[PDB]
Amino acid sequence: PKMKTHKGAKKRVKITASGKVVAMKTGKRHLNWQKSGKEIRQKGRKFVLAKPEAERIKLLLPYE
Amino acid sequence: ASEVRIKLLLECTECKRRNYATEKNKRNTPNKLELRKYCPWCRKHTVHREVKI
RNA sequence: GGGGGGAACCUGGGGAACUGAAACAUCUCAGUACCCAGAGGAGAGGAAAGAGAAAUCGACUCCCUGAGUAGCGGCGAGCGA
RNA sequence: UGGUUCGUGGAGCCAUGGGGGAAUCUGGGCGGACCACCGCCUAAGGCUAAGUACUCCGGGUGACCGAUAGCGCACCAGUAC
RNA sequence: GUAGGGAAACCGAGUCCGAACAGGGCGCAGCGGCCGCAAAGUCCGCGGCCGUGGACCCGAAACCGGGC
RNA sequence: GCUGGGGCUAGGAGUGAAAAGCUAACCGAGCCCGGAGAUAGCUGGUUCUCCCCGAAAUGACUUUAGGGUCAGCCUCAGGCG
RNA sequence: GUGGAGCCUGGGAGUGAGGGCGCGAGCGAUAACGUCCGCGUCCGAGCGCGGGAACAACCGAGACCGCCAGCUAAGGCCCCC
RNA sequence: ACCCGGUGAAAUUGAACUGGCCGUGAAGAUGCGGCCUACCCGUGGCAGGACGAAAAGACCCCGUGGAGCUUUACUGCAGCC
RNA sequence: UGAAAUACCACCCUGGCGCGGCUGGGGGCCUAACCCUCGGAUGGGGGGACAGCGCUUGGCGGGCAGUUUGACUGGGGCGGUCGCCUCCUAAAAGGUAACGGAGGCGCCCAAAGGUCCCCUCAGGCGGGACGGAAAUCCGCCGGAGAGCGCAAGGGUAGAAGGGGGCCUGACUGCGAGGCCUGCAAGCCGAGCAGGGGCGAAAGCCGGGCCUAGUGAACCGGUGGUCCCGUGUGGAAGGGCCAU
Ligand SMILES: [Mg+2]
Ligand SMILES: [Mg+2]
Ligand SMILES: [Mg+2]
Ligand SMILES: [Mg+2]
Ligand SMILES: [Mg+2]
Ligand SMILES: [Mg+2]
Ligand SMILES: [Mg+2]
Ligand SMILES: [Mg+2]
Ligand SMILES: [Mg+2]
Ligand SMILES: [Mg+2]
Ligand SMILES: [Mg+2]
Ligand SMILES: [Mg+2]
Ligand SMILES: [Mg+2]
Ligand SMILES: [Mg+2]
Ligand SMILES: [Mg+2]
Ligand SMILES: [Mg+2]
Ligand SMILES: [Mg+2]
Ligand SMILES: [Mg+2]
Ligand SMILES: [Mg+2]
Ligand SMILES: [Mg+2]
Ligand SMILES: [Mg+2]
Ligand SMILES: [Mg+2]
Ligand SMILES: [Mg+2]
Ligand SMILES: [Mg+2]
Ligand SMILES: [Mg+2]
Ligand SMILES: [Mg+2]
Ligand SMILES: [Mg+2]
Ligand SMILES: [Mg+2]
Ligand SMILES: [Mg+2]
Ligand SMILES: [Mg+2]
Ligand SMILES: [Mg+2]
Ligand SMILES: [Mg+2]
Ligand SMILES: [Mg+2]
Ligand SMILES: [Mg+2]
Ligand SMILES: [Mg+2]
Ligand SMILES: [Mg+2]
Ligand SMILES: [Mg+2]
Ligand SMILES: [Mg+2]
Ligand SMILES: [Mg+2]
Ligand SMILES: [Mg+2]
Ligand SMILES: [Mg+2]
Ligand SMILES: [Mg+2]
Ligand SMILES: [Mg+2]
Ligand SMILES: [Mg+2]
Ligand SMILES: [Mg+2]
Ligand SMILES: [Mg+2]
Ligand SMILES: [Mg+2]
Ligand SMILES: [Mg+2]
Ligand SMILES: [Mg+2]
Ligand SMILES: [Mg+2]
Ligand SMILES: [Mg+2]
Ligand SMILES: [Mg+2]
Ligand SMILES: [Mg+2]
Ligand SMILES: [Mg+2]
Ligand SMILES: [Mg+2]
Ligand SMILES: [Mg+2]
Ligand SMILES: [Mg+2]
Ligand SMILES: [Mg+2]
Ligand SMILES: [Mg+2]
Ligand SMILES: [Mg+2]
Ligand SMILES: [Mg+2]
Ligand SMILES: [Mg+2]
Ligand SMILES: [Mg+2]
Ligand SMILES: [Mg+2]
Ligand SMILES: [Mg+2]
Ligand SMILES: [Mg+2]
Ligand SMILES: [Mg+2]
Ligand SMILES: [Mg+2]
Ligand SMILES: [Mg+2]
Ligand SMILES: [Mg+2]
Ligand SMILES: [Mg+2]
Ligand SMILES: [Mg+2]
Ligand SMILES: [Mg+2]
Ligand SMILES: [Mg+2]
Ligand SMILES: [Mg+2]
Ligand SMILES: [Mg+2]
Ligand SMILES: [Mg+2]
Ligand SMILES: [Mg+2]
Ligand SMILES: [Mg+2]
Ligand SMILES: [Mg+2]
Ligand SMILES: [Mg+2]
Ligand SMILES: [Mg+2]
Ligand SMILES: [Mg+2]
Ligand SMILES: [Mg+2]
Ligand SMILES: [Mg+2]
Ligand SMILES: [Mg+2]
Ligand SMILES: [Mg+2]
Ligand SMILES: [Mg+2]
Ligand SMILES: [Mg+2]
Ligand SMILES: [Mg+2]
Ligand SMILES: [Mg+2]
Ligand SMILES: [Mg+2]
Ligand SMILES: [Mg+2]
Ligand SMILES: [Mg+2]
Ligand SMILES: [Mg+2]
Ligand SMILES: [Mg+2]
Ligand SMILES: [Mg+2]
Ligand SMILES: [Mg+2]
Ligand SMILES: [Mg+2]
Ligand SMILES: [Mg+2]
Ligand SMILES: [Mg+2]
Ligand SMILES: [Mg+2]
Ligand SMILES: [Mg+2]
Ligand SMILES: [Mg+2]
Ligand SMILES: [Mg+2]
Ligand SMILES: [Mg+2]
Ligand SMILES: [Mg+2]
Ligand SMILES: [Mg+2]
Ligand SMILES: [Mg+2]
Ligand SMILES: [Mg+2]
Ligand SMILES: [Mg+2]
Ligand SMILES: [Mg+2]
Ligand SMILES: [Mg+2]
Ligand SMILES: [Mg+2]
Ligand SMILES: [Mg+2]
Ligand SMILES: [Mg+2]
Ligand SMILES: [Mg+2]
Ligand SMILES: [Mg+2]
Ligand SMILES: [Mg+2]
Ligand SMILES: [Mg+2]
Ligand SMILES: [Mg+2]
Ligand SMILES: [Mg+2]
Ligand SMILES: [Mg+2]
Ligand SMILES: [Mg+2]
Ligand SMILES: [Mg+2]
Ligand SMILES: [Mg+2]
Ligand SMILES: [Mg+2]
Ligand SMILES: [Mg+2]
Ligand SMILES: [Mg+2]
Ligand SMILES: [Mg+2]
Ligand SMILES: [Mg+2]
Ligand SMILES: [Mg+2]
Ligand SMILES: [Mg+2]
Ligand SMILES: [Mg+2]
Ligand SMILES: [Mg+2]
Ligand SMILES: [Mg+2]
Ligand SMILES: [Mg+2]
Ligand SMILES: [Mg+2]
Ligand SMILES: [Mg+2]
Ligand SMILES: [Mg+2]
Ligand SMILES: [Mg+2]
Ligand SMILES: [Mg+2]
Ligand SMILES: [Mg+2]
Ligand SMILES: [Mg+2]
Ligand SMILES: [Mg+2]
Ligand SMILES: [Mg+2]
Ligand SMILES: [Mg+2]
Ligand SMILES: [Mg+2]
Ligand SMILES: [Mg+2]
Ligand SMILES: [Mg+2]
Ligand SMILES: [Mg+2]
Ligand SMILES: [Mg+2]
Ligand SMILES: [Mg+2]
Ligand SMILES: [Mg+2]
Ligand SMILES: [Mg+2]
Ligand SMILES: [Mg+2]
Ligand SMILES: [Mg+2]
Ligand SMILES: [Mg+2]
Ligand SMILES: [Mg+2]
Ligand SMILES: [Mg+2]
Ligand SMILES: [Mg+2]
Ligand SMILES: [Mg+2]
Ligand SMILES: [Mg+2]
Ligand SMILES: [Mg+2]
Ligand SMILES: [Mg+2]
Ligand SMILES: [Mg+2]
Ligand SMILES: [Mg+2]
Ligand SMILES: [Mg+2]
Ligand SMILES: [Mg+2]
Ligand SMILES: [Mg+2]
Ligand SMILES: [Mg+2]
Ligand SMILES: [Mg+2]
Ligand SMILES: [Mg+2]
Ligand SMILES: [Mg+2]
Ligand SMILES: [Mg+2]
Ligand SMILES: [Mg+2]
Ligand SMILES: [Mg+2]
Ligand SMILES: [Mg+2]
Ligand SMILES: [Mg+2]
Ligand SMILES: [Mg+2]
Ligand SMILES: [Mg+2]
Ligand SMILES: [Mg+2]
Ligand SMILES: [Mg+2]
Ligand SMILES: [Mg+2]
Ligand SMILES: [Mg+2]
Ligand SMILES: [Mg+2]
Ligand SMILES: [Mg+2]
Ligand SMILES: [Mg+2]
Ligand SMILES: [Mg+2]
Ligand SMILES: [Mg+2]
Ligand SMILES: [Mg+2]
Ligand SMILES: [Mg+2]
Ligand SMILES: [Mg+2]
Ligand SMILES: [Mg+2]
Ligand SMILES: [Mg+2]
Ligand SMILES: [Mg+2]
Ligand SMILES: [Mg+2]
Ligand SMILES: [Mg+2]
Ligand SMILES: [Mg+2]
Ligand SMILES: [Mg+2]
Ligand SMILES: [Mg+2]
Ligand SMILES: [Mg+2]
Ligand SMILES: [Mg+2]
Ligand SMILES: [Mg+2]
Ligand SMILES: [Mg+2]
Ligand SMILES: [Mg+2]
Ligand SMILES: [Mg+2]
Ligand SMILES: [Mg+2]
Ligand SMILES: [Mg+2]
Ligand SMILES: [Mg+2]
Ligand SMILES: [Mg+2]
Ligand SMILES: [Mg+2]
Ligand SMILES: [Mg+2]
Ligand SMILES: [Mg+2]
Ligand SMILES: [Mg+2]
Ligand SMILES: [Mg+2]
Ligand SMILES: [Mg+2]
Ligand SMILES: [Mg+2]
Ligand SMILES: [Mg+2]
Ligand SMILES: [Mg+2]
Ligand SMILES: [Mg+2]
Ligand SMILES: [Mg+2]
Ligand SMILES: [Mg+2]
Ligand SMILES: [Mg+2]
Ligand SMILES: [Mg+2]
Ligand SMILES: [Mg+2]
Ligand SMILES: [Mg+2]
Ligand SMILES: [Zn+2]
Repeated sequence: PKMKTHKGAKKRVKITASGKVVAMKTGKRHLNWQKSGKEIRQKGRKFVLAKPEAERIKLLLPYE
Repeated sequence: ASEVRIKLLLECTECKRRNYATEKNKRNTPNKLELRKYCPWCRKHTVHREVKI
């Protein structure tokens, strides 16, 4: 039977034009009152997942 | 943070938006904080007041 | 006129668990296995109190596709129009 | 409560076990809570070929088996035991 | 497959954050003599590995259904 | 009290002067067939030949510790040089 | 310094029970064929070969095949030899 | 039991051309070293050894294995209010 | 005449009364639903709108069901431990184990933060009413042995220590380049722009001398935004930024 798209991955991650995998920095969901502004700000960007981890996530997204 | 050392937000007094989170001791510092801060909405420093987190 | 039989198939009335979730309860397995009733050479469905955005289509059934999309989901495992 | 992708979700729709309970086209249901507008459709009676499923049965055909294989059984086998 | 960026509206070789014409993230740009050659890509075959299936074979103790 | 014949009560059920006894020669939940090829991070087994290379038994994390993910270490193909 | 060196992209792993020895420590008793780390080695996978009486890891030395040829290594040269 | 006539099993079994000591070896050697001893083959007997046979240790631990039982573990259900 | 003023007719209040409708709660009685029972049954007797039974509410509930009941460990249990910081072990880069040797953290500070300016310690001897080993004062010596909120370590008076003035940079938008590193995290950060603080200026300031003072994701709350809104306009609900 065909592979199914993993919905937690589709909801967290995007495959870029060249196939890198991109996700939001973790760590400002909460407990933020004492975090610096440099911290909150920097966690507000996307980062590019480490190759071996991205490579795995990419396989769960067979039809993007 | 503790029961006595609380977290609180600082609200811009001109446009009413909370722009900063910080902390204080409410035994040592019972009056509501008033601090001049840069409001990114207003694009200028503005007296901000402690408002409940 | 009925009754009883018929390998699979079919509808309806009931309906598990192992298992998976690398534990488990929701979830899954699965409306499956199985019991029961009923039909018949098929059965079911069928002639819009429909679809759903087109100023549209035009009963139902069956195949391809739409699409593992939309969504659903201890937003987990998975499920899936 | 079930059905739907929908696990209570903003949860409509279809169905209905309990309670309440109308109207007959100026009636009613629907387009995903609700309201308006704009549209779609006519519930609470019934039937309806074909295209579809199956293989006990008959036949055709195998880059299928060839007696430890192939059906459990090539043979008097659902037998002896 | 031929466009990406953005939660989205949306814009588009850009776009997102941003007040920014700042900075940054993610993106955009063949060979020979018009000819041929190669190629994005995509289709089919073959092979390796992966996912779903009992998924390399054999083995529980057990659980559940219906019967005896 | 013992005993013949004829009967009734069974599977989370019977029956028990109670031993978790007995319910067709193994009962802390009977047997048969089915779900079913349950599951088994465990044990075992894994079949012709030559040729080249050739490990690991560590780190991090892990209801993890005799299992995994990543990394380290082996090998192949392409590129660099 | 041209090596089964190195770097880059990718495909496939296996491993994630180690062990002895030397040196440096901790633990232990300045015990263990003890235990736990570090550097190194070997066995693992070199239970193939010589020496060590025998003997994975001590000494010698990395077995492509053949020879009734030569030189050596550790160790040996009285007889077993 | 033994001898002669008749009939004639069994578990077990890698193969066997299957001695003692002192050593060595995965730490209890017929199978390795050195020694000692020993002609070939049986019959009746004994049980020290072949870590003899049987039974994939029942103790112990391990498995995010099972099952019976308990309760002011969790969560539900019958039942009762 | 007071706020409003008088006879008389209304519409409506404050509170109360009696009639009535419509009802909720209790008490009594009835009979015919419903239940029981009676040789006799379209009836009699008894219970009686209770009980039973349907739907729904909340509760009690090992009677039963499904399960859960951690790991490390010189076997397991028992005890102890589990994250983070500091020192040692650690073999002079980094790293490095043991149920090895010792201690700390889970806070705090509106100043204990920024900046400008000023100041310098502990301790010893001598001197000085109450006054002491040690209160405050004077002299000399005294480089740091004191201080630095808390453990330890590193650092440090050419201040990070102590005092004062003005202040809120305990910034918003970013961020070259690195440390560390399996991942994810963690860490440092020049510079540019906006709007500020201190300073004459040079300049400093994106919390604290430093290293602990912490928690991914899921689900949800609140403020903002005004991005999506199931034919359409809204709305429901979501996204996004902040927490
Ligand atoms: Mg976050
Ligand atoms: Mg979170
Ligand atoms: Mg948030
Ligand atoms: Mg939130
Ligand atoms: Mg801080
Ligand atoms: Mg932090
Ligand atoms: Mg900050
Ligand atoms: Mg802040
Ligand atoms: Mg597609
Ligand atoms: Mg694409
Ligand atoms: Mg019939
Ligand atoms: Mg019939
Ligand atoms: Mg059915
Ligand atoms: Mg029926
Ligand atoms: Mg049913
Ligand atoms: Mg059925
Ligand atoms: Mg059942
Ligand atoms: Mg289950
Ligand atoms: Mg299964
Ligand atoms: Mg699975
Ligand atoms: Mg499971
Ligand atoms: Mg499992
Ligand atoms: Mg279990
Ligand atoms: Mg389950
Ligand atoms: Mg399954
Ligand atoms: Mg189901
Ligand atoms: Mg079937
Ligand atoms: Mg029939
Ligand atoms: Mg037909
Ligand atoms: Mg028909
Ligand atoms: Mg019909
Ligand atoms: Mg009609
Ligand atoms: Mg498509
Ligand atoms: Mg999810
Ligand atoms: Mg389903
Ligand atoms: Mg309903
Ligand atoms: Mg449902
Ligand atoms: Mg929802
Ligand atoms: Mg719904
Ligand atoms: Mg109804
Ligand atoms: Mg009408
Ligand atoms: Mg109407
Ligand atoms: Mg309707
Ligand atoms: Mg309706
Ligand atoms: Mg409607
Ligand atoms: Mg409609
Ligand atoms: Mg319609
Ligand atoms: Mg019909
Ligand atoms: Mg026809
Ligand atoms: Mg038909
Ligand atoms: Mg046919
Ligand atoms: Mg045939
Ligand atoms: Mg033939
Ligand atoms: Mg034969
Ligand atoms: Mg046969
Ligand atoms: Mg033959
Ligand atoms: Mg036959
Ligand atoms: Mg036969
Ligand atoms: Mg026969
Ligand atoms: Mg750009
Ligand atoms: Mg760029
Ligand atoms: Mg091609
Ligand atoms: Mg693969
Ligand atoms: Mg299968
Ligand atoms: Mg298979
Ligand atoms: Mg496979
Ligand atoms: Mg099996
Ligand atoms: Mg059993
Ligand atoms: Mg069970
Ligand atoms: Mg059971
Ligand atoms: Mg049964
Ligand atoms: Mg039964
Ligand atoms: Mg009798
Ligand atoms: Mg009898
Ligand atoms: Mg009897
Ligand atoms: Mg009985
Ligand atoms: Mg019985
Ligand atoms: Mg029975
Ligand atoms: Mg049973
Ligand atoms: Mg029980
Ligand atoms: Mg049972
Ligand atoms: Mg019983
Ligand atoms: Mg008895
Ligand atoms: Mg007992
Ligand atoms: Mg039997
Ligand atoms: Mg018996
Ligand atoms: Mg049982
Ligand atoms: Mg029995
Ligand atoms: Mg059966
Ligand atoms: Mg199954
Ligand atoms: Mg199977
Ligand atoms: Mg299991
Ligand atoms: Mg095989
Ligand atoms: Mg080699
Ligand atoms: Mg290990
Ligand atoms: Mg390791
Ligand atoms: Mg860690
Ligand atoms: Mg980890
Ligand atoms: Mg394991
Ligand atoms: Mg790997
Ligand atoms: Mg290498
Ligand atoms: Mg190459
Ligand atoms: Mg080369
Ligand atoms: Mg090599
Ligand atoms: Mg190599
Ligand atoms: Mg590789
Ligand atoms: Mg391969
Ligand atoms: Mg592996
Ligand atoms: Mg392994
Ligand atoms: Mg391991
Ligand atoms: Mg080991
Ligand atoms: Mg080791
Ligand atoms: Mg090693
Ligand atoms: Mg070890
Ligand atoms: Mg060593
Ligand atoms: Mg030496
Ligand atoms: Mg040593
Ligand atoms: Mg040491
Ligand atoms: Mg001694
Ligand atoms: Mg040795
Ligand atoms: Mg050792
Ligand atoms: Mg030693
Ligand atoms: Mg030692
Ligand atoms: Mg070693
Ligand atoms: Mg090995
Ligand atoms: Mg060697
Ligand atoms: Mg080697
Ligand atoms: Mg050797
Ligand atoms: Mg040898
Ligand atoms: Mg060898
Ligand atoms: Mg040797
Ligand atoms: Mg030798
Ligand atoms: Mg020798
Ligand atoms: Mg020759
Ligand atoms: Mg010579
Ligand atoms: Mg020599
Ligand atoms: Mg000699
Ligand atoms: Mg001799
Ligand atoms: Mg004789
Ligand atoms: Mg005889
Ligand atoms: Mg022999
Ligand atoms: Mg002999
Ligand atoms: Mg020895
Ligand atoms: Mg011996
Ligand atoms: Mg011998
Ligand atoms: Mg020999
Ligand atoms: Mg010997
Ligand atoms: Mg000998
Ligand atoms: Mg002798
Ligand atoms: Mg004898
Ligand atoms: Mg004996
Ligand atoms: Mg004996
Ligand atoms: Mg022996
Ligand atoms: Mg013996
Ligand atoms: Mg034995
Ligand atoms: Mg044996
Ligand atoms: Mg077994
Ligand atoms: Mg065993
Ligand atoms: Mg055992
Ligand atoms: Mg036991
Ligand atoms: Mg044990
Ligand atoms: Mg156990
Ligand atoms: Mg567990
Ligand atoms: Mg485990
Ligand atoms: Mg278990
Ligand atoms: Mg159990
Ligand atoms: Mg009772
Ligand atoms: Mg009365
Ligand atoms: Mg009466
Ligand atoms: Mg009456
Ligand atoms: Mg009465
Ligand atoms: Mg009542
Ligand atoms: Mg009734
Ligand atoms: Mg109610
Ligand atoms: Mg209830
Ligand atoms: Mg229980
Ligand atoms: Mg309970
Ligand atoms: Mg289960
Ligand atoms: Mg538990
Ligand atoms: Mg648990
Ligand atoms: Mg238990
Ligand atoms: Mg647990
Ligand atoms: Mg354990
Ligand atoms: Mg112990
Ligand atoms: Mg262990
Ligand atoms: Mg140990
Ligand atoms: Mg021990
Ligand atoms: Mg041990
Ligand atoms: Mg304990
Ligand atoms: Mg410990
Ligand atoms: Mg922690
Ligand atoms: Mg060190
Ligand atoms: Mg050191
Ligand atoms: Mg070091
Ligand atoms: Mg060193
Ligand atoms: Mg490093
Ligand atoms: Mg001050
Ligand atoms: Mg300070
Ligand atoms: Mg100051
Ligand atoms: Mg002094
Ligand atoms: Mg004095
Ligand atoms: Mg005095
Ligand atoms: Mg004094
Ligand atoms: Mg000091
Ligand atoms: Mg302290
Ligand atoms: Mg001022
Ligand atoms: Mg960077
Ligand atoms: Mg990193
Ligand atoms: Mg300035
Ligand atoms: Mg500025
Ligand atoms: Mg100025
Ligand atoms: Mg700066
Ligand atoms: Mg401080
Ligand atoms: Mg601090
Ligand atoms: Mg979750
Ligand atoms: Mg979770
Ligand atoms: Mg949320
Ligand atoms: Mg709308
Ligand atoms: Mg809008
Ligand atoms: Mg709508
Ligand atoms: Mg309007
Ligand atoms: Mg609009
Ligand atoms: Mg409004
Ligand atoms: Mg809203
Ligand atoms: Mg909103
Ligand atoms: Mg956010
Ligand atoms: Mg922001
Ligand atoms: Zn403002």
